[PDB]
Amino acid sequence: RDEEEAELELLRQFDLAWQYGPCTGITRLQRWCRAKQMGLEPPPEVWQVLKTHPGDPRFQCSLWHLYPL
Amino acid sequence: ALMEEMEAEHRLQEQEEEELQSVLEGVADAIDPRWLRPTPPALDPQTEPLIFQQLEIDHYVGPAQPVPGGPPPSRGSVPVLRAFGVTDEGFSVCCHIHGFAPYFYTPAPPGFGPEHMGDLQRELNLAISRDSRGGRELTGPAVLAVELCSRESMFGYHGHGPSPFLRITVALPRLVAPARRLLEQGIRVAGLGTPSFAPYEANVDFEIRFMVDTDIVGCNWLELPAGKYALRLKEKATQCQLEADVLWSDVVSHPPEGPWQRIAPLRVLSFDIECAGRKGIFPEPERDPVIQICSLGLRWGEPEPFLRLALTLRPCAPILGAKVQSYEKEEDLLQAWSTFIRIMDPDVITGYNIQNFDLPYLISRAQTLKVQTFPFLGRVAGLCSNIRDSSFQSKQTGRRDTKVVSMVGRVQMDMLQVLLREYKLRSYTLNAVSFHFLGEQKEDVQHSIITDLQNGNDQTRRRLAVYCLKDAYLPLRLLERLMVLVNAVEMARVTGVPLSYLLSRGQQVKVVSQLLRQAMHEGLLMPVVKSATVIEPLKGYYDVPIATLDFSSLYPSIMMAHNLCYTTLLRPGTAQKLGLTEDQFIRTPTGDEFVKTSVRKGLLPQILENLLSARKRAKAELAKETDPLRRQVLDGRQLALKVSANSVYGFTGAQVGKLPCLEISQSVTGFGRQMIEKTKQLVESKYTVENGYSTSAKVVYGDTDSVMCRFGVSSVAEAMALGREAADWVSGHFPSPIRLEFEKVYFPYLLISKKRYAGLLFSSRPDAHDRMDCKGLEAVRRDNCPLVANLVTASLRRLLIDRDPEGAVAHAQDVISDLLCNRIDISQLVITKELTRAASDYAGKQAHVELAERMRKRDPGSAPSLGDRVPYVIISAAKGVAAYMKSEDPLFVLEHSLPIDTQYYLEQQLAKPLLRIFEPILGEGRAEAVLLRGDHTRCKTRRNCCIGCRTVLSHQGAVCEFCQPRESELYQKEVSHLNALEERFSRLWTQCQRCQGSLHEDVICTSRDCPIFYMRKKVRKDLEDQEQLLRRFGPPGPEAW
Amino acid sequence: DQLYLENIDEFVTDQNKIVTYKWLSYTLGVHVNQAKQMLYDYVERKRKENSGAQLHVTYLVSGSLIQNGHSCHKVAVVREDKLEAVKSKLAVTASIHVYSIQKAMLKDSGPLFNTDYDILKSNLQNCSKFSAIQCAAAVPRA
Amino acid sequence: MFSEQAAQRAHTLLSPPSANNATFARVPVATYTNSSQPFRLGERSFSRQYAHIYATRLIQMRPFLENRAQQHWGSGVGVKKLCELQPEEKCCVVGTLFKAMPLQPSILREVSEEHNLLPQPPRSKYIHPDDELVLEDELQRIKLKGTIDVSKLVTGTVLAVFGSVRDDGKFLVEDYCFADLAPQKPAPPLDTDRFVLLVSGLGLGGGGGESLLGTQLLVDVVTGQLGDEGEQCSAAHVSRVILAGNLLSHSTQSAASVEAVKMLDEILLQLSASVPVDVMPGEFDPTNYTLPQQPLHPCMFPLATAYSTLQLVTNPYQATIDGVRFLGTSGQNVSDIFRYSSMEDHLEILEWTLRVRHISPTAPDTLGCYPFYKTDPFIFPECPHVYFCGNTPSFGSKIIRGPEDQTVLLVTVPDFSATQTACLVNLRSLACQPISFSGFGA
Ligand code: SF4
Ligand SMILES: [Zn+2]
Repeated sequence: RDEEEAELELLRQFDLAWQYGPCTGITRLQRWCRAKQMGLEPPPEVWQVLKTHPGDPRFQCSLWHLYPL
Repeated sequence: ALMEEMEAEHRLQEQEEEELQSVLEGVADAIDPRWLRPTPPALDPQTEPLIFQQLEIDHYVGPAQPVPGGPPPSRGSVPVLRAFGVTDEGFSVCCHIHGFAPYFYTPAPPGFGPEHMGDLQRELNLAISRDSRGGRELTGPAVLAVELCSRESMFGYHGHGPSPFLRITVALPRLVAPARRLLEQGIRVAGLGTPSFAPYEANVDFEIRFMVDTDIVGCNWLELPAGKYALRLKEKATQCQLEADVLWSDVVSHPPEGPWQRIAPLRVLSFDIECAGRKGIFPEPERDPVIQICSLGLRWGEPEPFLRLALTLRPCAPILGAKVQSYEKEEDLLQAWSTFIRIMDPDVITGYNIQNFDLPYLISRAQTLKVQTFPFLGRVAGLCSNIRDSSFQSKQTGRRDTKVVSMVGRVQMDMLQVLLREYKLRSYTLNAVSFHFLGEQKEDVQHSIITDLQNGNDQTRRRLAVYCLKDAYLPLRLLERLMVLVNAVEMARVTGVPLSYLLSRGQQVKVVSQLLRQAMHEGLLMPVVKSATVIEPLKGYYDVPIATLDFSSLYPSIMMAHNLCYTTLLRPGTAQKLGLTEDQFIRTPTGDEFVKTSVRKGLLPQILENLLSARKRAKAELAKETDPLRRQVLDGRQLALKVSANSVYGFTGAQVGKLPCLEISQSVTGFGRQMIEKTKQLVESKYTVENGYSTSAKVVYGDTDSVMCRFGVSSVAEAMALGREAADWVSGHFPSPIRLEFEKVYFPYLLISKKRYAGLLFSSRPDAHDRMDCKGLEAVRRDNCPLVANLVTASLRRLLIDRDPEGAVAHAQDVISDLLCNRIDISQLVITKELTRAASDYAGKQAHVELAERMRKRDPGSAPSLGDRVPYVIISAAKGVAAYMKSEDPLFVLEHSLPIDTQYYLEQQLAKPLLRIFEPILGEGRAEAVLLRGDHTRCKTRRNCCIGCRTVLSHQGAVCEFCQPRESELYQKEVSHLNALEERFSRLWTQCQRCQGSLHEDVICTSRDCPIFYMRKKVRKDLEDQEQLLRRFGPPGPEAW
Repeated sequence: DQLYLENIDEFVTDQNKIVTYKWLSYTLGVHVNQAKQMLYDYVERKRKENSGAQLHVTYLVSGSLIQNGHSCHKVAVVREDKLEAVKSKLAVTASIHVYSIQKAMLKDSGPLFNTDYDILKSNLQNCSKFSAIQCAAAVPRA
Repeated sequence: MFSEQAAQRAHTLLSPPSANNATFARVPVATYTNSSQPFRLGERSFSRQYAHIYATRLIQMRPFLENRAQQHWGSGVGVKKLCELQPEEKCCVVGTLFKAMPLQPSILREVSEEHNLLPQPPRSKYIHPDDELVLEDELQRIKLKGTIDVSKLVTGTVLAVFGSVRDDGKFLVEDYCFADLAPQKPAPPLDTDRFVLLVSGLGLGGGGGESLLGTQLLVDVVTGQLGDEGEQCSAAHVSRVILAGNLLSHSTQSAASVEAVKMLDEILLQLSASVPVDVMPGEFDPTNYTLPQQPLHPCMFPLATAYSTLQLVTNPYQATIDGVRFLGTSGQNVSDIFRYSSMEDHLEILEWTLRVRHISPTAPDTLGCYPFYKTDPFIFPECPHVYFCGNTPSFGSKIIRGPEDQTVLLVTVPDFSATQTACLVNLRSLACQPISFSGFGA
């Protein structure tokens, strides 16, 4: 549970980072790829975590996914 | 029966407040230079006086002090008065006044002589000592003095002149209540037997008694003369900069008339908090911490706040235009805020709903975290703030159960209480109030989103701080816009009560104070006692101008006219015995006899005459002043004068009160009926075609202070001329100040029923209108959907401005047809209800309770807690299901596309108002058939299927072979619809960004009362569905080359 | 070559049709320039021998002109009385030829458009078969 | 020019019939390449907010404007973000502009309890003397004041302002600069004259007799039906035809479009048999109301689509013809800017949009746009040789040069339904010549 909790916290911090742009309506992998395309050099740990937990909506979905914005 | 229980509850509250109010055992105990109050100069109390404006006055019990040239340096339990206020330069001033004790009066029993007086005193001194009742708390003597004076009762007309009375002065305030009661039981006095004494003015507060005796009105200027006081240099019991001790016979009061009408530079602090509670649970003080506290301080008079501050937990990003501090641990945050409140030392504290949710939560959290020094907020050192519970209930403003926080030395003005007690609105939430008063709809944020932002990075916390600062600043904008403080100061200056009493006690205290002030001149006591023919209208649509005649304060003018007052009343069967002549008194229709001014002038006529003179002077001086501040002050003054003059009768006529009398109310109502009848007959008599006039005028509407007449002319100028001439002619026969004046003219007049009329307003220009006036709000209840109000407003505008009843009928038909075809948006049909009472508090099950329970069973996170407002709409369900079971959350309906019960809306929201409006126009009964009984009132009307033939398709094309040649025609029918959605989409989301106040940042507004919130989601879903539908046709072309 | 002359004579006199150039080109199935030359020959030869001939021949004038400081190009249809002024106004004259012949004088240009549009709609499959510009890239696809 | 080349051949139609007749051939297009890929979208999704299309835009302009600063105020000024500023310190700040106006329409007012509120009919420019300008980067907002023109600029502009923060919180501005033109690759030269015809706003379905006669004359001239031998020879060099938006009439949008579409199909059948035709959808054409408007569906054109010369393209028609790059729109951005700015001349507006390096700067604040998240395709990657926009009341043409030796031609094509004028663009000397048709009436 500790590893999963730490990984969830890391992904949430990545979602709440302000220097990559908004984080509503796009999956985290798309946001990370867009950040890399512009040369901002997003962290590789987030990409590895996303790639090691495929299909689970707790990871791919953005932070404000559940709420009806 | 609410009035009697309210009086009992207020009496119990006063009795509780009196007990243990003696703060003698209650005492148990990195700075910016901008905060400090200006430094006091070198002051010598032997040459210069002290001048300051006092805000609040209260009393505490303690040992006596050596005031120079005054009381001896004793330690007896004598009352001490305190006055907190502001000097000219801004120094807070706290003043101590000594040597004042409460007193009351009793009538002289037969055969009483001076020699018994002292003996009586002894017996009374024996009473409280012998009587264990009173808490068994006594030190020395119980009665300080017994004196004999000459007074006459104000109730009735005896005509025997002044009579002896006994004035009894006791040491302590709280001892007034017990001894008075004993005086009703009779006291054994040797020689005199066991006589009884009727109480007189035994239920008057000590502060009010001092204000009446020394002639000091609330929020007025005081001067302590040089050499008459003493200045404390050590052991200041309070936190103020100047403490002065002065006897009560030297404090000079300056009435606020002329150069002494200015307002000192008060300090107003608006404060707010933000907390991070658990998911789906209303915040609680035990476990949920407080993260942000925002404050704005403003010197009164300046147009901008002079201090912004935002204290947040954890490090925060800097803000331009304010100051941000970061505290690691919450205890330091709370203690720092307490130190800030002590050092800044504001004199008015405000916010929004701070009396019920902010201060109790902060104090409970401080107690839980074991921060001992937070509660010390009052100006008195060592006074722990105490939370109490109380309630205020009325059949019009509802029931409120609120906590009250005691802060001695500061005045709290919670805007929610002021709005509740001075306005009537559909919704009292902050967002709705802001939208209604300033036109700006503010952003709403869920608590889970705030909790998520708390764990974010520095910029997110900065955004939260900015939101909290804006929310705390809005009440200051409301206070400046409505000028609440100026009106409050004007009321406190006119009615002679301190500023705080305007928000804790009823209407009777003001009239009691004014009556005592007026009666003290003539030496008249106040004994304590225990508790129409409206003109028939003609509903319809008058397409000719209608003239309006108004009575200027009919009831007070009638009271002034015929000498109606407490002292002018005659006991039945007394005039013959007293030898009065038949031309001295008048006989009211209800059978009461009142003497004219030739014998005695009553208190009420003099008070009302003084009020009218003051209003006339204020109106005269308004036209010449150019300074906006003095214009606001004079406007407040005239408004307060008018309100007090109106409320005099409201006091007098109350069945339950401190001095009820139904004879005056009956006489006033009879005179009103008689005068209205006389006006109607005279108006009918004058304007006749016999006297050469074109048309016969007649009165069509009449009630109290409103007569609406028809003169048969079609030109507005002639209507106004005839109205003014009629006003003068009628006022030339009504004796005494009672007058009737022209008010306005409505050309298109729609008279629904009594107290229900509408028209177009013509006030100044006979050719150009001003607005659309309409009484009888009708669509005012919060449970009525906005659709009803919109339809009523549209119908009224079409009937009045467009003057096309057919157009209004067509619009109503179109609206009904759209409603019956599921075309009207859901946002218009939302009904919101508050969980005011607990689920077990309802006699029967209701819709919102079941909806809240089901939402909680679905997901606790989004489930509203008790006390919040839940929205719902009536969904279509099977017959036999309970009525409360048809409610559902609008978002759930939007997600599942559930059917809406249209019949309930049709026959329970639009039938009654439309029928009431259109009965005078199209006639009773026929209008029902025209509106909701007819063809328009009915308007009768997974695999891929062809849109044309509606058949199952073997393939996945748009149409089958049978509908092939028409395929093109279908395409133009589809894309043209999609376009009509896309534009709307582009006009919705961008709008929210303007509402948010930023472009690049995300949108987190989830307000449930903004129709855009529902509309944007519906538009998004419709766009997705339409794109999926249009993909069935062939693709427009390649996209990979 | 009096056959088409008599055909046009019967078209104008008896049937009272509005004879443009496209209409005659489609009816007789000839090249457009040859149709214009036929119309010009008929117009010129009619007046020598006939003292009446209430024609309302309308010409087409095109060329260059100066408008708002620009070397604009003008193409217009004008009647037989305004020809001299339009010739004078245009600096350079490029094309001048007979455009329309009809016996009934026309207040406006509506009938010409209606006639040309009707005959165009009647023969869609061969819209540009008789034009003076023929392209090889535009081959219909079945 | 057109007249000079037309007058070479002698007049032959004012003579008796002749045995022979001239017959020319259409000039084949040597090269062509459609490059509207960024403006052509496949599966469309609308589950995002507009904020994305702003943020990326800023991050796509910051590396440009900074360079421009070095060419105006020297290298002694360093770009400082808003949160790093200090009072009374001269600095340069790069960001977007927001123009607060009182007359900007709001859905909330039109939908709230006010409803009518004395409804305001649509009108001209919504500019007001009380408009304010707020500079904004990703983090903070700040009001502007100083030597800046409030009315001229519009929302969505990205600029670098030099100035300082005053004690009241506002920003005093001394000078502002724009991103200017993009790098350009010079086009290869030609050998013989070629022409491209630009038409816009046919307005079918209006019923106007003069407009219909003008359309008929244009169709006959382009296809070589009408004109003497010299005119036909000179018009045989027109290698393309572009019809840019507003094809139908105002009242054909709800309908009665079933007749206007048939008329348009017949006209396109007439044109496609003699010259390639490129159709760009407009505001009143049957398509969606985003700014990138997908091509008209071929099912609506049963007859014209039978050929292969006809082509339907996206709204911004970025193409390459004979090594010369063309970029055009339908005129919505120009109209929106003209309605939200104090400028009058449409050609000036077009040049201004060229000098901000953005096709539609007001989008998406007042003009509907698809909510992109990956990239914003409106920014020019390479400066086009020819820039044109249709549906303007006055025909215009102008040649401009950038600071780095550019050469751009701006053409404002007149609304053909009103003025009955089209444009000929040369491809050798890059000259623009108007050509108008008219019919008599009395
Ligand atoms: S985002 Fe829209 S719905 Fe939400 S508060 Fe702002 S204006 Fe109202
Ligand atoms: Zn079918």
